[PDB]
Amino acid sequence: PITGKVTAVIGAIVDVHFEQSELPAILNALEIKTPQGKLVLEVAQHLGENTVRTIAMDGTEGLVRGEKVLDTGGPISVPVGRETLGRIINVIGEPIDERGPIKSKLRKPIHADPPSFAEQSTSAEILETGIKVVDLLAPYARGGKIGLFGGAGVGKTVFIQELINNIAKAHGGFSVFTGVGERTREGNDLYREMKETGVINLEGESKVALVFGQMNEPPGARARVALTGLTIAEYFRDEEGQDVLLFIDNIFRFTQAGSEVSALLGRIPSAVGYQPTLATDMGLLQERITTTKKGSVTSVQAVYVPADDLTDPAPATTFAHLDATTVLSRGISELGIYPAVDPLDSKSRLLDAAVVGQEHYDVASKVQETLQTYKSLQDIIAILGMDELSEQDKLTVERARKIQRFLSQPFAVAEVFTGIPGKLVRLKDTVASFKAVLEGKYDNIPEHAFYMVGGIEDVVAKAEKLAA
Amino acid sequence: LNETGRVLAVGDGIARVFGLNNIQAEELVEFSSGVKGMALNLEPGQVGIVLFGSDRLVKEGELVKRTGNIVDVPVGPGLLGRVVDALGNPIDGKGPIDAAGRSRAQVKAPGILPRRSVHEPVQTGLKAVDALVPIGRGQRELIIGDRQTGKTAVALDTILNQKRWNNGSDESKKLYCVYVAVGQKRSTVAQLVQTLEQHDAMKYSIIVAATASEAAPLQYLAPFTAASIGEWFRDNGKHALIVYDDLSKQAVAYRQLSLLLRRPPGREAYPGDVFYLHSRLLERAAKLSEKEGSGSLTALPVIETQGGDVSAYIPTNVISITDGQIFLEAELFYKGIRPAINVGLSVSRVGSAAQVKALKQVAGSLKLFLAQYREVAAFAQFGSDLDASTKQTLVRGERLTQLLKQNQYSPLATEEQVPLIYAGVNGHLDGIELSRIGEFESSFLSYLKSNHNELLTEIREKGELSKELLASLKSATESFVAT
Amino acid sequence: LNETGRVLAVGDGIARVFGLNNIQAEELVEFSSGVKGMALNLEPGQVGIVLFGSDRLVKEGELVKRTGNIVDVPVGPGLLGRVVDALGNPIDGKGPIDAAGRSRAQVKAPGILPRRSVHEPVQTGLKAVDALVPIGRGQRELIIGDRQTGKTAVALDTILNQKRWNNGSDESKKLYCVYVAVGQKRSTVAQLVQTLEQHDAMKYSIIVAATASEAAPLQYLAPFTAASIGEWFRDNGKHALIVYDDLSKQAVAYRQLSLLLRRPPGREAYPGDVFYLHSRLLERAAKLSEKEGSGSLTALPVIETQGGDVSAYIPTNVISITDGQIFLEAELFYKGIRPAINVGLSVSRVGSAAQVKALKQVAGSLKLFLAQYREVAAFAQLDASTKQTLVRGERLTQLLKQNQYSPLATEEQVPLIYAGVNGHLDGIELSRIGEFESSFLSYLKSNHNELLTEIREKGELSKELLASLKSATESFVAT
Amino acid sequence: GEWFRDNGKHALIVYDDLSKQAVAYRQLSLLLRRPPGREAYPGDVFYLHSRLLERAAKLSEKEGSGSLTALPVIETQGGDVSAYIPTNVISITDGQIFLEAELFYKGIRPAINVGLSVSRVGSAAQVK
Amino acid sequence: QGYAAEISARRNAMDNASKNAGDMINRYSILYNRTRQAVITNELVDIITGASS
Ligand SMILES: Nc1ncnc2c1ncn2[C@@H]1O[C@H](COP(=O)(O)OP(=O)(O)OP(=O)(O)O)[C@@H](O)[C@H]1O
Ligand SMILES: Nc1ncnc2c1ncn2[C@@H]1O[C@H](COP(=O)(O)OP(=O)(O)OP(=O)(O)O)[C@@H](O)[C@H]1O
Ligand SMILES: [Mg+2]
Ligand SMILES: [Mg+2]
Repeated sequence: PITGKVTAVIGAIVDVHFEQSELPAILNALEIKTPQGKLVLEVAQHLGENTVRTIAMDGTEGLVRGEKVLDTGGPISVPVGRETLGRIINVIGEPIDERGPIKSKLRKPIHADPPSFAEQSTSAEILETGIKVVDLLAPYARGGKIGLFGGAGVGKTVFIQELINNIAKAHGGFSVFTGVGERTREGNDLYREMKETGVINLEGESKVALVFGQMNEPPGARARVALTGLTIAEYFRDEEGQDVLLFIDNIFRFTQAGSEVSALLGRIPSAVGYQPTLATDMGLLQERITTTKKGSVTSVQAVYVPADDLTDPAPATTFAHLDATTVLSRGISELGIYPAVDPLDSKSRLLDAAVVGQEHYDVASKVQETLQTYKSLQDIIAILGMDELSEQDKLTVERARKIQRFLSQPFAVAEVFTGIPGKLVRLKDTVASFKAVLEGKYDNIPEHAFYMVGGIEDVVAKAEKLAA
Repeated sequence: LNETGRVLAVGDGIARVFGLNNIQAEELVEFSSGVKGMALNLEPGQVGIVLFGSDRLVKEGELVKRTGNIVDVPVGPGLLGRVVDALGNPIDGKGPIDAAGRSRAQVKAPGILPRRSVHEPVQTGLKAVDALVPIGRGQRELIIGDRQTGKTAVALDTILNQKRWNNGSDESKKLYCVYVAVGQKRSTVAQLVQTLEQHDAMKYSIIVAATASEAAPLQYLAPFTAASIGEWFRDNGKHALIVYDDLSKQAVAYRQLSLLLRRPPGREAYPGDVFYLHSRLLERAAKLSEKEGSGSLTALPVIETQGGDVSAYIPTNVISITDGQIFLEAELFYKGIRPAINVGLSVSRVGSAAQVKALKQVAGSLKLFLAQYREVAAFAQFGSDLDASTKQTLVRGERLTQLLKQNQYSPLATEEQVPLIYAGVNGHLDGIELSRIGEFESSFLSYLKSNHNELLTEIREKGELSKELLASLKSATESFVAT
Repeated sequence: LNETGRVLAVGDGIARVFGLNNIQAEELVEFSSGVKGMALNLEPGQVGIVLFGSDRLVKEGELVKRTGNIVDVPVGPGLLGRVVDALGNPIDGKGPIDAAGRSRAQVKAPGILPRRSVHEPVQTGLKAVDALVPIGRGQRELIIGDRQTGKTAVALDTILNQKRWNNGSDESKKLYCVYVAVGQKRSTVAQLVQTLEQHDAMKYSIIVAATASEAAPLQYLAPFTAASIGEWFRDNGKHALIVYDDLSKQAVAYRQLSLLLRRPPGREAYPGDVFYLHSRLLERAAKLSEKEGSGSLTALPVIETQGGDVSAYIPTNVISITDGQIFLEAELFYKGIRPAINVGLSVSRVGSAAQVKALKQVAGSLKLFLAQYREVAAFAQLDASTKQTLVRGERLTQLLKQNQYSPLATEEQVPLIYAGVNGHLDGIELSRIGEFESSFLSYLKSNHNELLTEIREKGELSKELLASLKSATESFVAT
Repeated sequence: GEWFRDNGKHALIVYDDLSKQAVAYRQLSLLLRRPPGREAYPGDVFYLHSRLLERAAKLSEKEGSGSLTALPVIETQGGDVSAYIPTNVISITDGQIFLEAELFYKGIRPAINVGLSVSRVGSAAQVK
Repeated sequence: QGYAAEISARRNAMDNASKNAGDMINRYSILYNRTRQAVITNELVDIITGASS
């Protein structure tokens, strides 16, 4: 077989010299024997003089120049099919649940072409999440692409777990969860919750496949695990013909990972230090996620926002790839208004009068008009206070404050640390409640009665409890 | 190795080729694996090829052959109703393209002499645009604004509006639309094509798509080949409207290519000649003289600002190149003003010459009232007392602002715009409750179309309000306001 | 030249060496002058050594020799009561280190399956933290704030409190403390060691010091070697707590290394992988399953913000990595509200699983009360109920004040939080609340010691215990 | 000027203006491919203006008796006093005569902003 | 009595307005310093990348 010698090691990058002039094609997997077992490297460039530059999928520590490298003859390839359901898979496709080999009859490369233009299929069906702000102001689309945006410590993870809990059971198809550079603790928490609620069943049929490249991993692994998740999801979409949920947390960690290796690969840094290839790398990854005429993929993605800067090239470029967006904000979180969704920046394709009907569209647009007026009056309220506002501006500010607090909602997942019982609200109930609030029917209710409740019925009940 | 070379190195979409002594700059080459490339860099011992595909196919030692061809694209009326990639290959899944010819991508713009002054309107059907920032045929009107503000909505309404004339017989009015999708995801283009086909606007449109996954050179090269496609109509006495959605993503693609070729970076790491890029692209939009068949090509560049920062490199470049701007803002969007055009920042430098005479006549004072309103609103917000005239200014300006609201995919003919702007500007709306303006419009048109159809017919066919038409319009407005 | 090399060049803390053919990546090498280094770059025909020391000690042409070891440090229980540098050399002057073994500085954090849910308390003895921001064993809780706001005070009181159990006989309750001073003044670390020795907390603590003057690589390395030291306790079924003071200064030292290696500066001129620096460090804090021996390693990273900006790059990174945050506010600290916890921004996602059941009972629905009090203050900036809320919130906040080096056991916290939430403090003037606690506890120790012992032993308030606490509280409050 | 200073005479020197000298020095340094600093100025521009301005001196009787008095001119874009080169020179010199555009266009000329203008030698030099 | 109360209330209202505006000035001065440092850093990064091409 084709064999080579390691000539250079820097960080995650390794250069291999092949005296056999038939070099491995780019993206080929190469294997080094180590006390850990095999270390897998991915060919990234051809440098000339029979030298290829490659990215290590695990720690390069312990490598020695002159160490032998074997060419596998193909890209990194992962198990596919129903044998992956109910199991946790590593970036290079090995199981890490300690339950032995994955016995899939097929194994597929993680690098593949996106579906052609002719294969695209488009639809406008609402995915009811049970979350007031999302269902009202930014409805999710079945078979569409969904993105949570948010800085550190605003609740991306709790929101993702709430979406999983609400949607996985109702979906009924298959599911894939890909942890890309996120907390290992929460990987374990998700695993045990899924195993207790029966969606994972070690003694029987399971409906979710797990892939994890969590944040402890070297950048080489984090830059590729998302493609393994995509490969399993695509096998469900195209070959099984099923309907697939594909959760990714956190897709920004993919882009960031490339940046970490970008300098070592010899590229000139782009703005704020990102790799030149950011836009095309992220396109090549993300536009594989599309639904097609063969099947539907409903993908929910968490996107990190460095330093809360939504203008950062990675979130900014990610915005172009989504049908629905939910921008979590620290400014909202500091008010204690969980789930901290920004009701003005959050935006969705499906908030269209032809999709949601005229009543829902009117309620949402009036809500956003009220909130925008209240935000426009912030400086005046801060400096002069409420008294000097026009009287209808006073009324609008009161209703805007009540709408703000009414958009908060306690998730069952957060009950562990909020102590507020989980609550779920249907779409029609949400629309009716906010129409009632806009129409002034509940102007006499104190605003704290709106905080952390679900539905206007709970608002009136909490008004009773506050009156007692 | 005069007409052939061999790859020295390859990666990240760039190949370095030894030999190819006789290759021309920007010439196409074919690798033995079948992938194609474009020779951007000629150097004393190397050629820098940018690949139109996955570099998995190319490898060191790969043989490379000259094509002897600069980039060219098929052109002609056979592309109407088709979706094509950056090189003119059909991607809609239908049959081949019946090209009338082929045209290079990089082409010299028409000089000083061939052109003629812009004097024909591009009727967008948007009240705000047609009333306050007119677009003329041969103009280059920038559409600029933050993400998800309505840029594509404005361009798409402009495309949809042309169905009034594209079904007619007069070839001098018909405007053929080219839409260039750069960096967009293929599903967005699919939704766009279903929107066009649902409204039956596709039969006179062309889509050039260089989506997110397509190699950086194609995203770079799509606007130029789309311009070459549009230029056939210009050069054969017809009229074309080309929408570049979005040029910022093309600039990003060129930054990728230039950085990977190791060309010296500039501000924000953009290459030193990106202004040359957008300028040599946009100067091709022109209005030609009778000696050249009087054709035209109109450009609507789309630019996505980040956080409203217009001081950025590319925004400033394109703002300084184009003939004006349509500024979209999120604040206006959430206040309920759709298409959310900031009429204070928006400017058309071709100006009233591009405006239908009737709408010029009635819209004259609209700009003044809106400027005064924007100046005065600070008094109301600041809690200060209001003089009588300032209160009148507010009552007028709020209703004019309400009157420019418009639903998506619902463009208005100028016979329908003129009565509304007339009624608003003359103060006949001042008594109506601010909530009911939308009810007024829908009713008032329904009234005029039923009981005053002669006015609409004459406004359309003449395009100008004679004194008799204006007096009759006054009488009709007073009649209906006395509902 | 296989096992030795010669320095080609020296500069900016980097030594380019010729030879060392058989060197392993990140191997520890020794220079002729005794200074050591890490072989970070393996390149064709040369190696780049990062120097764990001043480059004055290295000259061109000097011999460099392999060690055969990836950078590693001694570990074991013999380090208890010792101060060591970033590489485990003793600096307290008390003699050699009785290592139970050696462990690499950087190690893969335990994966998803080895771990367990966090379900035991790290008793800080601070009323505000134990009540509102529970910290669990295996949690990794950020302490973040502006300079001189009590960050080290919070960590140090948490360390001191463990004396209640580390003197006992049950290792299921003991918690051994590791503390890294990174970029801190050496005099500050000396005085901190003195403070621990005064309170007898030294005999179970370990201090790993990379003070301000020491070469940047040592400041970069110290957190990893201290994590390795704590991982010995983690892996052997013991419980450890590791404090990083600060991680920000580690990030600054890593930025120094990365820019002197001439790697591209990113946001705020930090290198692109500054995230990975803290992520691979903090993921090592874990709670292990019964199959893995049930040990744990709790982490308390300390972050210094400028002007209170939690939105900065490094603060947001660490907030992304940790399980929560304790935000220490300068504005509260100036007004004498110490430990100065900002209860609005402070959160512990582990939450109830880490809390003692009795505190979960009495402190139930208290987290909401204080943020509601802050909102009431904003609204005033009155309704009768809002006046009552203001009166009770002020006095609850007075209960949350606490003097330094004075941690309270939960048996002492529970009566006070009970009296607060149940409104008994509402009749006592604010100035006397500090006396109330001291008297109130003194009464329960004097006349109701059985109640306190029951609270300690059972960990929960039954109906009988809750009613007895009510009766004693009312009896004292009336008295 | 230092010839008059050294030989027992008094000299006044007006640098009109130091901003453009700094610009020219930046041009030289960048075209010599020396490492840039803040705002692309060289790494030692402060050592340009200090090297220049500390030659203005008042000599003791043992060194003859001579003075060189420097009035550097600085042009602040948009009136920004916090710019780099102005920040350097303001610290370099013994005071400021600050001219405000608003006063100049009000017709108050020479338009000296008395609030910002200060002489740190001050009253010691003033005529009694 | 109404006139006296009005003038006293306006005194106190303008006092509160000035104090609130001062607090906002402190906040925006902090934000300005942060933006100043960020702008300098970004421009310098652009220059350094240009030099090290
Ligand atoms: N006139 C309008 N009335 C109502 N909604 C509108 C109008 N114009 C646009 N929208 C809505 O605004 C949202 C964004 O529209 P659009 O896609 O045209 O924006 P864009 O600025 O081109 O966005 P992007 O940068 O994401 O491509 C969509 O929900 C669209 O339905
Ligand atoms: N609860 C408290 N009561 C009284 N004084 C306190 C309290 N907590 C801290 N202090 C005092 O506040 C000052 C700062 O404390 P400390 O050194 O812990 O802060 P820090 O945030 O770690 O500071 P730095 O950024 O300088 O390291 C010291 O005088 C300490 O004694
Ligand atoms: Mg768009
Ligand atoms: Mg401290």
